[PDB]
Amino acid sequence: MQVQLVETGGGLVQAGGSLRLSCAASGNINSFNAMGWFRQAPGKQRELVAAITFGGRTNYADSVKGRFTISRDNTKGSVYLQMNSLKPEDTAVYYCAASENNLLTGVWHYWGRGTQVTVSSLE
Repeated sequence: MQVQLVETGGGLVQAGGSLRLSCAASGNINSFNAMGWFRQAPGKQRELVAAITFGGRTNYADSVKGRFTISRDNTKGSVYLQMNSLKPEDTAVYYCAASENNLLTGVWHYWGRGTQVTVSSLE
């Protein structure tokens, strides 16, 4: 079976709150290395906001630095996105992606179907 990615954890969240997204990759862990989270806000391209090498080294989009943390557990074939200090501007469809290779910028060979995260303002 080809590797498959299913994101969990999406939903509605209040601004200032937090949310963890998770993705298990099915199949053979040896067939992928780098993993990442993309987000597509309405009207926008899918934007890579966090990526992680097989060994755990990370890179973040400037727009999420200091607020989001990407991590992984290879014993569970999983990658996680802990999103703190959420803002309305973080509302988007969040996609997990994976690569056969171990670079933080592509090529993204495998994609989940995405999960919606909606951050509502307090005012």
